Amino acid sequence: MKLNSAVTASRRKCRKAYFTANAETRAKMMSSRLSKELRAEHKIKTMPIRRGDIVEIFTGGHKGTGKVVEVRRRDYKICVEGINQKARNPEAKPVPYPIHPSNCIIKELYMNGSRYRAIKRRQERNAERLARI
Amino acid sequence: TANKTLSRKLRLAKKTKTNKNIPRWVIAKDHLKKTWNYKRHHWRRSHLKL
Amino acid sequence: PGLKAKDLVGLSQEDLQRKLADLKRELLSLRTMKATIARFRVCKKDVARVLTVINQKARDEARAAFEGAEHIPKTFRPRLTHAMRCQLTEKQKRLLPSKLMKRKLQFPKLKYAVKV
Amino acid sequence: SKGTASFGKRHTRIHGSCRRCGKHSFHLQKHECASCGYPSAKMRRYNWSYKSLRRRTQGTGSMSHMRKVYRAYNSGTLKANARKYLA
Amino acid sequence: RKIRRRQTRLQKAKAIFPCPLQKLRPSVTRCSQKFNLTQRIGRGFTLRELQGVGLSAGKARQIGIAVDPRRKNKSEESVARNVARLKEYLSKVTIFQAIQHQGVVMP
RNA sequence: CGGCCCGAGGCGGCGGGGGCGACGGGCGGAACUUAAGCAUAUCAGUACGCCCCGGAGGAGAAACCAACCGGGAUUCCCCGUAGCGGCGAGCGACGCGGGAGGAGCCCGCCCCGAAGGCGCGCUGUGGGCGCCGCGAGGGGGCCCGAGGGCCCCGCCCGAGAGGGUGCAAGCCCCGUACGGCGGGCGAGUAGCGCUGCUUGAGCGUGCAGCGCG
RNA sequence: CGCCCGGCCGCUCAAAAGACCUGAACCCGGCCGGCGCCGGCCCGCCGGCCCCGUCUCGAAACACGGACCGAGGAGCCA
RNA sequence: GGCCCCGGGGGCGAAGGCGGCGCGCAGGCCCCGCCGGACCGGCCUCUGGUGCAGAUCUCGGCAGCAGUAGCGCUACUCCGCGCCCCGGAGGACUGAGGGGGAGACGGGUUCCGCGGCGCCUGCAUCUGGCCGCGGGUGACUCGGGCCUAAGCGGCGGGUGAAG
RNA sequence: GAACGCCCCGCCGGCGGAUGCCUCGGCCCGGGCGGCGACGAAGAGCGCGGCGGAGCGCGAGACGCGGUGCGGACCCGCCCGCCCCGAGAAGCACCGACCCUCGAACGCAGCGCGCCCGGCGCCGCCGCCUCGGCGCCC
Ligand SMILES: [K+]
Ligand SMILES: [K+]
Ligand SMILES: [K+]
Ligand SMILES: [K+]
Ligand SMILES: [K+]
Ligand SMILES: [K+]
Ligand SMILES: [K+]
Ligand SMILES: [K+]
Ligand SMILES: [K+]
Ligand SMILES: [K+]
Ligand SMILES: [K+]
Ligand SMILES: [K+]
Ligand SMILES: [K+]
Ligand SMILES: [K+]
Ligand SMILES: [K+]
Ligand SMILES: [K+]
Ligand SMILES: [K+]
Ligand SMILES: [K+]
Ligand SMILES: [K+]
Ligand SMILES: [K+]
Ligand SMILES: [K+]
Ligand SMILES: [K+]
Ligand SMILES: [K+]
Ligand SMILES: [K+]
Ligand SMILES: [K+]
Ligand SMILES: [K+]
Ligand SMILES: [K+]
Ligand SMILES: [K+]
Ligand SMILES: [K+]
Ligand SMILES: [K+]
Ligand SMILES: [Mg+2]
Ligand SMILES: [Mg+2]
Ligand SMILES: [Mg+2]
Ligand SMILES: [Mg+2]
Ligand SMILES: [Mg+2]
Ligand SMILES: [Mg+2]
Ligand SMILES: [Mg+2]
Ligand SMILES: [Mg+2]
Ligand SMILES: [Mg+2]
Ligand SMILES: [Mg+2]
Ligand SMILES: [Mg+2]
Ligand SMILES: [Mg+2]
Ligand SMILES: [Mg+2]
Ligand SMILES: [Mg+2]
Ligand SMILES: [Mg+2]
Ligand SMILES: [Mg+2]
Ligand SMILES: [Mg+2]
Ligand SMILES: [Mg+2]
Ligand SMILES: [Mg+2]
Ligand SMILES: [Mg+2]
Ligand SMILES: [Mg+2]
Ligand SMILES: [Mg+2]
Ligand SMILES: [Mg+2]
Ligand SMILES: [Mg+2]
Ligand SMILES: [Mg+2]
Repeated sequence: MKLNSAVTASRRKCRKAYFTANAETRAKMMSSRLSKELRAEHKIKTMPIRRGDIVEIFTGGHKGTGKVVEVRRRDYKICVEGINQKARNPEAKPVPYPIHPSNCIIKELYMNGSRYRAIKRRQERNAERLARI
Repeated sequence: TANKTLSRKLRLAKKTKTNKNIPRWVIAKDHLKKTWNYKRHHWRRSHLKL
Repeated sequence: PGLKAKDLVGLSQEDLQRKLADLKRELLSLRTMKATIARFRVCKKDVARVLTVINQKARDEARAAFEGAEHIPKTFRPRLTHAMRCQLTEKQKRLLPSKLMKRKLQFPKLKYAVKV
Repeated sequence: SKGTASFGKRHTRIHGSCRRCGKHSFHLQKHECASCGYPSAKMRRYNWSYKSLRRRTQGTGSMSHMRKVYRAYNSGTLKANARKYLA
Repeated sequence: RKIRRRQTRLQKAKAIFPCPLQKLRPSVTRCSQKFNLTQRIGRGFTLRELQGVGLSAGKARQIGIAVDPRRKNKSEESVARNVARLKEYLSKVTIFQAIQHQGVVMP
C-alpha cells in the first residue's frame, strides 16, 4: 500500500505519464536486466538499453541474440541485428521486427567514460542503503 | 481596387502567401493522414474582409 | 560547429567589430547562392554568438561607469515587480512613536510556565 | 424591388480594420470601433455577454511578460530579491 | 477545516514554548435573571482586582493575565472571588524541560 | 530699491493612468413574476451600468447592551420571534447562552518654543514546504501467431498503490514501503421644522436637501 | 511472382483486419422456394376480425397527430 | 459493499450480432450452431440521470414517387486523325446609348507561360476564371501626401452620482 | 401463361453506422497559491525553419544566443551533425541578454509629415532658475 500523497494512483494520470514523458524519463523506462555473469561483476541489477549492446531475447516469437542497431524511443522499442520481418523476395532488404527492451536480457555492455562512472555512482548509493539496512 | 492603401495591401498579401497545401515531406515526417489544409480559401467563394 | 562564445571572450572591440563585418557579408554571399547549404545554418548563429558578446562586454563596462552614482539608469536597477518598488521598507514599517517605543522597553517579553 | 434588386446597390465599406483589436469593426464614418471601443482609453466589456468576454481576454494571447514573472516568483529567485531590497 | 485549525495552534504553541496558548481570564456572573447563580469566563481583570494583589496593568500583562480597564465591579463579592483567583495563579507560575499547559487555564 | 503676499513660464528627481466571467468596498437601479384581476405591497435594497482597492477586504477598542447576586472593542459559527403588512399575499431583526480567535493605542485642545526631518517652519517643526537518490524477490513442463493461460514445485514482503510489456504478472521493466539535504476632552456641528428615499423599527430604523441652530 | 489489356491469380499476416474493430435496422441486387392476424386440421380450405393514440354523452369516421428505421426523450432533488 | 471449500466463468474463445429448441400466465429467462476477438457474472445488502409507438418530438440514415418533372438573348455546317478546343473555307449575329475599346467602386491573384483532367465546368471536353509548378505591377512631370467645402475634433474651463 | 409485386425455404452480395468493448477528455469535491503595468502590461498586427501551410514557440541576435549546474547517445522524412575518461545528441532547472509596428501608448498623424540638430506628450508633489501685479509696505 502506498503512503505518499504527492504520488498519483489514478489510472488516467498514470497512463498520461507513460505517454508524453520527456526524453530522460523514457530512457530510464527502457531498461533491462543484466545477466548473472554481469550481475556478479558490476553488482547492479538493471541497466538502460543502448545502441551497441548484445541481448538475449526470450518470451517472444522472435527469440535470438544480436547487437542493438537502433532505438525507437517514441515506440519504446529497439531494433536488433538479425531479428527481421520474414521477407518476400530472396534478394530484398531486411526489415527489423522491433523488440520491447523488457523482453531482453543484456549479455555484454557498451562502455565509455560516462557508462563506467554512472555504474560507480550507482554502486556507492546502493552501499549507503546496505549500510542503513 | 487599383487604388489601395499600403496597410490593406500588406494584409491581403499575407492571405495570398499562406494559402498553400501541406508539403509532402511534412506528411512523411509528422506521420499524417489528414492531408488537406482546411484554412485554405478560394477567391470565388470567399469573403476576406480585409 | 563554428565560433565558440568562449573564444571571443578576451578579444578587443575592434577584433569583434571586424569579425562581425565578415559574417554579415558572408550571409549575403550564401543567400545569393541559395537563390541562384549546411554552412548557411552555422553562419546565422555565428552572427548571434558575436553580437551576444559585443553586448555583454558593453553592459559590464557601463554598469561600472555608474557603480557609485546616486541616480542609475533604469536598465541597471534591481529586478523587482511594479508593486515591490512601491512598498515601504521593513524598517519604515516597524517605526514607532517616541512615547510608544519607550513603553515597549519597559515591560519586555518573558518566558514562563503555568502548572495544573 | 426591396429585395434582390436592392442588394445590387451595395458597393461601400461600412467598417474597416481596427488598429487595436484587429477586427473588421472600425466604423469608417464615425471613427469608432464597435468591438473594443477604440479610440476610448478603456476596453469595451459587458457582463451581459460572457461569451464575448471569453473570446478576447487575458490568456487568449501569448502572456509573454506575465508568464516569466510568475515562474520567477513561484520557483526562481524573485522572493529573495525583495528581501535584499526591502531592508 | 478541523485539521487546519489544529495545525495552526500546534505551530503557535512551539513558537511560545513554554507559555500556554491562553491568558488567565476572570470569573464573572452570567447576565440575566435566568442565568445568575452560575459563572463563566470573562474578558479581563479590573484595576481594583489588580490593586488587591499588587500588580500594575503593564506588569500583569507581562506574565499572562488579561486586563480589561473598561469593566467595573458591581459588588464586593465580585472582587473577593477574583482576587482569590489572581492570588492562586501567581503561586503556580514560574518565570525564567518545562511543561506547557493545555486548554483554558483554571477552568 | 528691496521685503512679504498672490500668481506665471521653464528645468531636475520621483509618483499616477491601463488589464481580470471569483471573493471585497462605494454609487445609480429595473421589469418579468406573486397577490389566482390590479394601483400600496412582492420580486429585490436582485439583474445590469459606472467607479475603487487587496491578498484578503470591510469592520473595530462603546456618546454599547442591559435591568441581573449583570456583562464589556471588531469579525465568523451554532441556537430562536418581537414586529411590519390592501393586518391580504407575503416579509422579518436582536440581546442573553455555547464555541473559533483574541491586543491594544493615537492626534487636537493644554505646557515648553526651534531643542526639529533646518533653501522648510513661529499662520508652530520637535519634546511632554521544496530539492536529491538507492530500491528485494521464478523456475520446469504442455500449448499458442504471441504465455501475463494450464499443470507442478518455490522465493520476497516496512514493498500485494498502481502503470508498461505480443493474452489475467508481488518475483520481465518502471514504480511502491524503509531516508538524506536545504531548514482639559472636536460648531454651520448635534438637534429641531418641512419634504424625498430607506428599515422589522411601529406619532420615525438609517440617510439626505433646504430653513433654523 | 505471373497472365491478359483496370481485371484475374495469388503474396504479407493468426486473420485482411486492405482503409480499415465489431458491423444491427429501415431499404435494395443475384440464385432457390412459395402466393395480413386468430382458431381447427399439415396446409389451402372453412369460420371469426374496421386504424391505433387522444379529447369526448358518443370515433372506423368526411375530428386531430402519425412514410419508414435506429439512438436520445418527460414526477428527480432541497 | 460481500460471498462464490485448495478459492467464481474466460484465446481449449468474454461481451455483442444472426438463426434455432426449451422453461414461465406474463414481464422475461436459459441452452445450442455460426459469427466475433477481450472481458463477464448468479445469490444477499446498498444506490439511481433505471424500461417508449406516438409529443406538426430532436439528431442521423433513408424508400416509393422515378429513369419521372425538368435542361430570354435568330445559327451553325464541311474538311483537317477532329471535341462545344485549334486551323482553313463558307453562312450568320451583336449593330458606335455595341455581346466594341477603357476607367471609378467592389473583388484579391481571378493576370502570364508551361503541364493536366481527380473536383468543378447541371450534356461532353483534349476547353477553362478549375488543379499542379514557375513567374509578373519600375514615375521630378499621372494620381495619393498639400488646400479648403458641407462637416468633425480640440480649447484655461463648465456641468453631471459617474461614464 | 410469363413478368411485375409480395412472403421467406434457404445460400450469398450491397447501402448505412446502431450495439458491445475501449479512452492522453469532461464534470464534482478538497488543498495550495494569490505572483501584471510608462523598467511599456493584457491584447492585436506583421515577420522568422535547409527543404515549411496550420497550431505551439520565438523577435532582424527571430522554429532561437550566452552562463552555471545536471544528464549521457541520439537527432520522427531526406540530409546534416555528434561519437573517444569528456571530446558531448535528446532532455531538465535556475540566471543574464536580444526584444520590429500598433495598443494606457508619449513630437503631430496612421503609414503620410514637422521643429530642432542631444532631442521634442499630459497631470501631480517637492526643490530650483527667470519673472508679473495702480495686493500690503518701504
Ligand atoms: K491593381
Ligand atoms: K470574393
Ligand atoms: K427585387
Ligand atoms: K462604432
Ligand atoms: K432598484
Ligand atoms: K416587477
Ligand atoms: K399588471
Ligand atoms: K404587478
Ligand atoms: K402593504
Ligand atoms: K413594492
Ligand atoms: K389579497
Ligand atoms: K480562546
Ligand atoms: K516483458
Ligand atoms: K457654527
Ligand atoms: K444639519
Ligand atoms: K420596510
Ligand atoms: K404600525
Ligand atoms: K427651507
Ligand atoms: K385530442
Ligand atoms: K380540445
Ligand atoms: K361533448
Ligand atoms: K378511435
Ligand atoms: K363521419
Ligand atoms: K377513411
Ligand atoms: K373528437
Ligand atoms: K379540421
Ligand atoms: K387522422
Ligand atoms: K416525381
Ligand atoms: K492545358
Ligand atoms: K456633481
Ligand atoms: Mg506588479
Ligand atoms: Mg424594408
Ligand atoms: Mg454613411
Ligand atoms: Mg516636470
Ligand atoms: Mg423568475
Ligand atoms: Mg397577478
Ligand atoms: Mg395567474
Ligand atoms: Mg396581467
Ligand atoms: Mg426587504
Ligand atoms: Mg484593512
Ligand atoms: Mg421598504
Ligand atoms: Mg469493418
Ligand atoms: Mg378541453
Ligand atoms: Mg385541436
Ligand atoms: Mg399527417
Ligand atoms: Mg430509444
Ligand atoms: Mg448514473
Ligand atoms: Mg430519464
Ligand atoms: Mg421511436
Ligand atoms: Mg444585324
Ligand atoms: Mg488565364
Ligand atoms: Mg458536365
Ligand atoms: Mg501635377
Ligand atoms: Mg507556421
Ligand atoms: Mg508611438
